[PDB]
Amino acid sequence: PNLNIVLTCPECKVYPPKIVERFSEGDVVCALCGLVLSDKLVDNEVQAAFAKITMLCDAAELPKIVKDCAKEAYKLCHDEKTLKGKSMESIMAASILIGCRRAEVARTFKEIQSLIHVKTKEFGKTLNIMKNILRGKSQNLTYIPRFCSHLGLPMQVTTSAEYTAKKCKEIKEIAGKSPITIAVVSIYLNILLFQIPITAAKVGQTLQVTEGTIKSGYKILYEHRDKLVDP
Amino acid sequence: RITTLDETVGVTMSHTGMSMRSDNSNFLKVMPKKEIL
Amino acid sequence: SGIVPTLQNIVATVTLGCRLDLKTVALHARNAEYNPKRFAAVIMRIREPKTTALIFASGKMVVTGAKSEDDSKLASRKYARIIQKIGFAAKFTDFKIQNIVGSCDVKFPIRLEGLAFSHGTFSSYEPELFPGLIYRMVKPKIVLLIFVSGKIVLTGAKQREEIYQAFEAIYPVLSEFRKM
Amino acid sequence: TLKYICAECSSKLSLSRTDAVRCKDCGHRILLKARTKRLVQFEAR
Ligand SMILES: [Zn+2]
Ligand SMILES: [Zn+2]
Repeated sequence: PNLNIVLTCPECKVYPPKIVERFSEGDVVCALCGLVLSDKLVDNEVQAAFAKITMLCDAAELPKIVKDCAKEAYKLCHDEKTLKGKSMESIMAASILIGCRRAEVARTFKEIQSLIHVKTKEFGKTLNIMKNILRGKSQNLTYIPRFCSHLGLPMQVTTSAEYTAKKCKEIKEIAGKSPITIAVVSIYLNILLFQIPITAAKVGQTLQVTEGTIKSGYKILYEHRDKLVDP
Repeated sequence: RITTLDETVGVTMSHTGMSMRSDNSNFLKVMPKKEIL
Repeated sequence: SGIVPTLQNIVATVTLGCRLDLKTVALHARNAEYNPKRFAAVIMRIREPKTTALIFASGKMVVTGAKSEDDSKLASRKYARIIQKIGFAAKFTDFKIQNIVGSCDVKFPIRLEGLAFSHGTFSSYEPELFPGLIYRMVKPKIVLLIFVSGKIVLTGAKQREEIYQAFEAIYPVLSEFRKM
Repeated sequence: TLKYICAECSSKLSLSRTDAVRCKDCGHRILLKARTKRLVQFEAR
């Protein structure tokens, strides 16, 4: 009920307040008549969830920003009707993957699936409903460097792979059959361009892509070798 | 003594975090009614 | 345009009105399957129209596999006659189509990521989980599966016009997001 | 856009906003601010 205080110059009165504030003198003054306006300026469910979530993101070594985006997300979902279940494992993984997305970081469905057993398809449905709720409350490329890390590849290899991913997506032809296959194949091409051996089975194991898949991607990718060359 | 792993360090970290690799080992994986009666 | 969706599957329900002895039904039908341990219904089939029926003890029946509404009612009446012929006091009632599936080809590739970004509140696209974009239309309330190839799947319809309505409504959008 | 410099290779970048922060041609995330072009005056006193 009212209670809002406004500062106005009784001698000026011309405008609303147009003033400056002097922190050192700790006083506030009308900039016009130079009058001092003021003086002596002074200088249960949830907690359990965020606990286990905390543990999960921690083991995942995700930076606190991601952790906190997921926390925020989860609070919004919380107890709502439409969720109607999922036992608290699905929600924690969903909210996590969200906070990853929203944080511009990328994590594969498989990776989170390695931290938690969500049964997969059930996970997709929960993730979609949560996504819908966020809209109501109103991009593979990042994966490419992360994979190099796993292989410990030189920088030039990584950037080559980035050019390769953009070029491959534009040329279409299979649309990608999920991004993961394209990211790994793009690498496999780029590395085979260079002399550095990973061979094949080692990358298929290490990065968990079916060897047949990498070779299959390789043939079509090989066909378009013409236009993928950065220099 | 203690042995220092000399690798590119990327491979070791990939195995550390979420690796997209799971399982591969198992530990704590955890007469009718008339005549009948 | 010029493209009109093709109907691919029609699912219907029918009330027979009397209780059934499933072992008897399965035993007497010419084309029946019944394993109580797997599913609680006799899976009966007829050759014309080629369909499959799920027959329950309550006398309720689900008929699926038909490509037209005509074929659905026809095959349903036929299944009901079989039950009668086996000896139960069945009646063909409450025939109602519950789901209609349709599909077509727009003949050009589509940019799913652009579409998902633009029509975000109706779209769901996770290419690593499933390659098609799931579009949930408001009016009519139809679900469309959109693929990079330009092939389209429409489902959730109770009437044929809804399949036709949804495609007409989606076509301009698919055009806006074409690749060539 | 505004001109920056890499940490190590000292290459001129001039990356724009929403490019995050990284060098192109190497991974160093340390970017120098590429000294002002306009003239600065001193008194030798
Ligand atoms: Zn004043
Ligand atoms: Zn540099």
